[PDB]
Amino acid sequence: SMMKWNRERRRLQIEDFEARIALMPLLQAEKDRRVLQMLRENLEEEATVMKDVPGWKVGESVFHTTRWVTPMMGELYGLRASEEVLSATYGFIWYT
Amino acid sequence: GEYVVAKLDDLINWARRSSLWPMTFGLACCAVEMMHMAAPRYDMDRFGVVFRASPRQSDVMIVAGTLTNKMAPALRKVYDQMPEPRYVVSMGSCANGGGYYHYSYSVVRGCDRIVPVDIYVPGCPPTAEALLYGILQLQKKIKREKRLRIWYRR
Amino acid sequence: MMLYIVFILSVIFVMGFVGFSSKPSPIYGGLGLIVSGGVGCGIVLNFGGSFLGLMVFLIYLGGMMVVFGYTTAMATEQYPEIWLSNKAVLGAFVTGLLMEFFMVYYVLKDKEVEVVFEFNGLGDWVIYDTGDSGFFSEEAMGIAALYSYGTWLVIVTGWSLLIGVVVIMEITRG
Amino acid sequence: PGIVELPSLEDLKVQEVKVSSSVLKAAAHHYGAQCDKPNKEFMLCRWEEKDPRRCLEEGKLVNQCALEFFRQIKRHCAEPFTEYWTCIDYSGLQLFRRCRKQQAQFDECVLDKL
Amino acid sequence: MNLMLALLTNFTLATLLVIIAFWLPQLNVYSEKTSPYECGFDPMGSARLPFSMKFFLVAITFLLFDLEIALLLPLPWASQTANLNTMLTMALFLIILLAVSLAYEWTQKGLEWTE
Amino acid sequence: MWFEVLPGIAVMGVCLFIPGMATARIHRFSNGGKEKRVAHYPYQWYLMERDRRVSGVNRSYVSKGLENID
Amino acid sequence: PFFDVQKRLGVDLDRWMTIQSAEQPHKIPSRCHAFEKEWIECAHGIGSIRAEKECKIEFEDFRECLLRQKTMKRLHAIRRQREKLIKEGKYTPPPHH
Amino acid sequence: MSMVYMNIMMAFTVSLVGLLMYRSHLMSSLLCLEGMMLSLFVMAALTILNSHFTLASMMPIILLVFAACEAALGLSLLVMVSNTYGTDYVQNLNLLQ
Amino acid sequence: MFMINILMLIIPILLAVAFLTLVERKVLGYMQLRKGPNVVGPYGLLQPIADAIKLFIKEPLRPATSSASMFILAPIMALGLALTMWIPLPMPYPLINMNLGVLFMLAMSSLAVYSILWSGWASNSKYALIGALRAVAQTISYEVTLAIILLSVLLMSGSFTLSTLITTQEQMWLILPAWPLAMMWFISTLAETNRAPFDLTEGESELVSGFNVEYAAGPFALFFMAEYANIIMMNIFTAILFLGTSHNPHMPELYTINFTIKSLLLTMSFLWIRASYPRFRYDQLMHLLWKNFLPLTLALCMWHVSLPILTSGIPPQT
Amino acid sequence: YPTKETAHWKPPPWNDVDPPKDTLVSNLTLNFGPQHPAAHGVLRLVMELSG
Amino acid sequence: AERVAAFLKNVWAKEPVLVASFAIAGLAVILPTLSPYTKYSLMINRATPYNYPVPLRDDGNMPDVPSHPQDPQGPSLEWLKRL
Ligand SMILES: CCCCCCCCCCCCCCCCCC(=O)OC[C@H](COP(=O)([O-])OCC[N+](C)(C)C)OC(=O)CCCCCCCCCCCCCCCCC
Ligand SMILES: CCCCCCCCCCCCO[C@@H]1O[C@H](CO)[C@@H](O[C@H]2O[C@H](CO)[C@@H](O)[C@H](O)[C@H]2O)[C@H](O)[C@H]1O
Ligand SMILES: CCCCCCCCCCCCO[C@@H]1O[C@H](CO)[C@@H](O[C@H]2O[C@H](CO)[C@@H](O)[C@H](O)[C@H]2O)[C@H](O)[C@H]1O
Ligand SMILES: CCCCCCCCCCCCO[C@@H]1O[C@H](CO)[C@@H](O[C@H]2O[C@H](CO)[C@@H](O)[C@H](O)[C@H]2O)[C@H](O)[C@H]1O
Ligand code: SF4
Repeated sequence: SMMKWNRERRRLQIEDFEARIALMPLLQAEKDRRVLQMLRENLEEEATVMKDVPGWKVGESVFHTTRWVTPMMGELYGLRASEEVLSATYGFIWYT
Repeated sequence: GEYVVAKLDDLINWARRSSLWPMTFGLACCAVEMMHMAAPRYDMDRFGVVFRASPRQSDVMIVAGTLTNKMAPALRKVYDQMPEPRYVVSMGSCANGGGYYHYSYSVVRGCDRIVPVDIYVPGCPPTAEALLYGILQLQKKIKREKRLRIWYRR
Repeated sequence: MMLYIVFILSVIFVMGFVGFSSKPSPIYGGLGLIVSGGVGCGIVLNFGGSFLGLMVFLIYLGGMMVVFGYTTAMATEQYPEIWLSNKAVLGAFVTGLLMEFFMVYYVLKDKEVEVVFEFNGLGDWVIYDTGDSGFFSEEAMGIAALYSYGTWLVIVTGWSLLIGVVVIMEITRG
Repeated sequence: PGIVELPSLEDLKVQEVKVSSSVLKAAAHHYGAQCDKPNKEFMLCRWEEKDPRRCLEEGKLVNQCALEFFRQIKRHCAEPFTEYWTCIDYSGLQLFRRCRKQQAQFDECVLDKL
Repeated sequence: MNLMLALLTNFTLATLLVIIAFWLPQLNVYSEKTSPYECGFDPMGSARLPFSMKFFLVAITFLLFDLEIALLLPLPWASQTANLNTMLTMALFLIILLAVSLAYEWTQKGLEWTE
Repeated sequence: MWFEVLPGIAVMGVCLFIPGMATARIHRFSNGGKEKRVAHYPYQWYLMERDRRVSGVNRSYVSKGLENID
Repeated sequence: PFFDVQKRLGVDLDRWMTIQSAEQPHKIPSRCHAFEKEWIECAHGIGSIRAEKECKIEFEDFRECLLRQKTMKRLHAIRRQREKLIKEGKYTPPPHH
Repeated sequence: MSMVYMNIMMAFTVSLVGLLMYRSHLMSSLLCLEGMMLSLFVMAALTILNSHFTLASMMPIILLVFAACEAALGLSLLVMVSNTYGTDYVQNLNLLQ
Repeated sequence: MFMINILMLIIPILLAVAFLTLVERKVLGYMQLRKGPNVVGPYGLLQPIADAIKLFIKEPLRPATSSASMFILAPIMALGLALTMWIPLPMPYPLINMNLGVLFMLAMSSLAVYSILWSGWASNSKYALIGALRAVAQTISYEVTLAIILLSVLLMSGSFTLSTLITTQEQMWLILPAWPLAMMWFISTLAETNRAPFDLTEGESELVSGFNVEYAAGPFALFFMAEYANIIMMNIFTAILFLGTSHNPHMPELYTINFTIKSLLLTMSFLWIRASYPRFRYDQLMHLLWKNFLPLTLALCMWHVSLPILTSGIPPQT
Repeated sequence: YPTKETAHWKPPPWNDVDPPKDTLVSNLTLNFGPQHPAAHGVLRLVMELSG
Repeated sequence: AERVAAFLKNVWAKEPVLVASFAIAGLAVILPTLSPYTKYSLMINRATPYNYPVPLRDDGNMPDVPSHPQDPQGPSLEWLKRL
């Protein structure tokens, strides 16, 4: 009995996994736009906040390469509410 | 005022007399009739009376048997190590007043030379039923305590 | 305040270490190490390592249980020492806490602190990964690879544990 | 070391598919078949370019094909589809195996009409 | 948060019960009442004196066996690997070596307590 | 007789039934009448967070269907 | 290694775990995968004496990915200035920030 | 570096000084050794977890396995030291001066 | 609504524990040809309340020689950790849904051991110390066997999630494919809870009262409450592990009814076993686990690793 | 080279074996009763225990 | 074969626990070799898709690579539907 049920559970897992694969292109497209919007919003705020700082350059890279780098949490949520930062960082780990 | 403390005595008294835990402490013959009170016919446990070996977890000491001079310091010790409130039941002639060894050089003439006694159960030994009568008499003594009523009127 | 969860645990981590490094009675040294194992598990858990965290806590709980038994047999004296009972223990305990406090005070007062080396006090969340949508735990796949990828690691670890039993019996057979 | 080139907020704007995950999960299997071509091209772009900025245009065609997909369901299968994802939505794990009966109704509706 | 809330409530309730237990009852404290218990007669020596462990060798072996579980606990996840030929060999290898270590200590009287 | 032990079992039984019933009811009440969403893996959490944004009322358990597709 | 028996016999005892750009279970990539690969490919075959000098850019970027020291310094600079401007009644954050 | 590293590194240092500055009980020093492994375990785990290097997620586990062997080895020696002198005091281990 | 949920968990537990003491006294009474409490309240129903009130108005004692902080700390851990063991239990929905609920309970149960060690040690009395070191011996006996027994069962479930055990047992109880493990698990839980015939850390007839001989009044009550809360929790865990109740998502109360009956019956069996057998000698407990259960558990562990592979019955990760 | 700090040094044993300590390991002494469930209430059994 | 039987029966009378252990341990080692289902275990583990199936850039000569998920080309899970 345990054999037969676990085979069915493996069949059910694949079905569940295939649904996620079907939606991954849509979620990925949303993720790309959301990250870029957040960074562009971050970039604009940095322009005003650092205006009177002399040596500053707005939107400068720390990397010699021009290749795209995934931003870390501080880079993306650096200038935002604590509860938005908290949910983004520890939301999953803390969820029950 | 008087009404609240009156009910509060009734509650603490009811709990204390409904949950009487004697020390697992027997000395001689009379401890055999103490066993028969725990046995099925009388079933002390049905009244809420439960033996517990540790003095710290005991409310009542039943002095069940002869108290010798050699034993007397030990009996006083475990009595002192009961937390309060605590009660002593003196069971049988030996504990009550030395009994049939009253005139012995090695016997304490009554356990009330060593500890205060609440109830004296006569007999040599008292029947198991007679001891049960003494335990229920101790319960009715506890039912009459007026600790909070007296505190309120201090 | 909650964003600093990992830092607050790390502060209790060090305090536990000062607990047993000051070296009171091993009864209390074991207690200090149990606490550090606990918040040490909490720290690793908050980085996504639930399995790693819970296991270091589990292993150290069994180890200190053996230590407690050995303390009563071989490391006990009439007056076991607490942190307040000895000047050398208290002096070490006090020194470690004051050295811990000041490091905390500056890094919180400034968001950076220099203690031999530069440390950033912006909170530890800033370094976390932003994206994540895999339908599995990464720590679990990495740990589970010990049996497929880590064939060589299993052999050396299995052998060492087997030898450990043989060795301890030789050592203790006077 | 350079100024990261980020697109304008107008170049990022697009019509959003604003439905819950239980809605997406309910239609995932049919959505995978119907919108395969735009989706596969967009995913080929991301794993080749390795840059979200270089794939924006293909990422908009992913949404436009998703909206068209969900617009056809609304025109012909609104009610049967609405029972089905509601059944999915109830489950804490959004399990398929607890909604096989409603999945059928939605499955023969899209077969007969679409 | 929920977990931290749950743990705090549990140990907060326990502490409140202890506080109530210590400040509600009427206390009568004196030396004989608080003296160490030992069946009516004074203790003979300190309870802090060394207490010999007869199962000391089993206790050390527990430390080594108690780490086998950390190596074996990942097995349910390892069963999902593509490389099952290597898995099963290595899983069975570890358990057998653990069994062999147990047999060695058993046959060499390591599990017998010292008298 | 032995069935005089039953009253204490029933009271014990009823006490053990409450935690399971309360949790099931409290979950439904605070999740819009549905089971609480289970997020064991990053993917599930990602979708749950997306639902909170989609809801428009900052609640992952407020669902939006075809009526939100123009 | 001191004795490269692994290369000679062709067995692979521990090289699999040495770098984060190697094959991982289910192809899960490390965060600094691209930076490692660039540095490993820059310095391949030329030796440490040359690599220390001719691959500083690749290594320096890789070090930035690993410890993010330059980034965190930049954020602390931005955050510190906002505190100055917020506290002086000079700048006000927009609703979303 | 990140601020967590400050306290984990400090924790290692505290136990290192703990091990190097002996008192009397040899058991106390064996705890400072288990303290060093605990901090090494934690600090390795943070680095491995944060960087998403999957295959090394087994590394902290292997670290604990060989810490258990050392503790079991250390306790065995403490048994024989105690059986000889009646205590675990380290000042009794000075025959070889 | 979460704080209310926490109180809806722990307050009933303390009520169930209170009435478990009554049920134990009655069940043992009738197996001993007597009645047990039937005076204080009808059928003894008010007896647990009287005992609870009496203890908390009894004078607590701090022994002169005791270590104060550890003396008071120990009962707080005991009750605190006993209640913590319940937060991951799916009944059918857990209060806290953990990925690794099985390992969380293993860690908390290991931590709860120290509430015995430190109470016995802090008491600074010989009978307390002897009881505490029996706890050390008892943990060494069962801990290694207990974890590997769980691992064998989880190889059919595929997860460390407690809720996945409900899904694994949807068509059939796991006691069918694993009754040899259920037997050794059931014994291990008696040893784990210091229950007769393995009630050694207290061991009335040998140690007066063992590790808590110096505890009185409220501090004693916390230890007693922790013990009986652990009895119920470990039988719930046994029921979930081996007697899975089908869960209907639209009628979750039906799960809770069948699930509760199984846990009551398993808890009743603990009382039944206590009335039937003499006590082990504590070195005979060590040999039982290490020389009998451990060799068989190691073999069944290999068997249950291989069986899913050779039958192609490996469960899913989810 | 003799020095005042090494005046108390003796050559090591010929076969490397130092004499066992004359120290007597002390066994725990316990009152088993009289107030004890297994002592019948009036037996003061003084036991010397090793473990 | 007679000497072993006496030993085997002897251990069944003195150490039945250890007889059962070695027997079960022996089966755990042997049966995976002789089982006709062991092959399917790896195939089912292979067929579980944890990752996105990244598409290929069509170059013109990929006859066996499908263009659509529902095309006949590609691995089929029909063996699993009936397992
Ligand atoms: C599972 C949890 C169960 C918990 C159960 C808790 C008990 C519930 C029932 C409570 C009923 C009231 C109990 C009163 C018992 C008091 C003990 C006693 O009898 O002493 C006699 C004493 C009388 O002493 P006295 O003044 O007459 O004389 C004493 C001096 N000698 C010994 C010489 C005679 O009562 C009192 O002193 C005051 C009575 C108070 C009654 C109301 C309780 C308030 C107490 C607050 C204490 C302040 C600290 C706060 C503690 C936290 C409180 C929550
Ligand atoms: C015996 C006690 C042992 C205690 C161990 C305590 C923890 C030790 C931490 C070791 C890491 C410290 O790291 C030390 O500080 C920072 C780290 O960015 C570096 O800082 C320096 O080096 C790098 C080199 O590119 C540049 O940033 C720059 O030259 C300068 O900032 C040091 O070159 C490094 O040596
Ligand atoms: C003192 C050291 C002791 C070391 C003892 C080591 C014991 C190891 C015994 C062999 C265990 C594995 O045995 C081996 O398992 C795999 C299954 O995973 C089987 O392999 C079979 O199934 C796999 C997948 O499951 C298929 O890919 C394969 O086509 C098929 O042959 C082998 O036919 C069997 O021989
Ligand atoms: C792969 C997992 C399953 C495989 C089993 C692994 C564990 C094997 C355990 C060792 C078995 C052989 O080793 C064991 O050695 C001792 C010698 O002291 C034998 O003999 C001893 O055992 C029993 C119980 O202790 C005593 O009653 C007997 O007086 C004594 O002679 C055991 O009969 C034998 O069982
Ligand atoms: S009173 Fe009578 S029965 Fe009791 S101990 Fe004395 S002689 Fe024996």
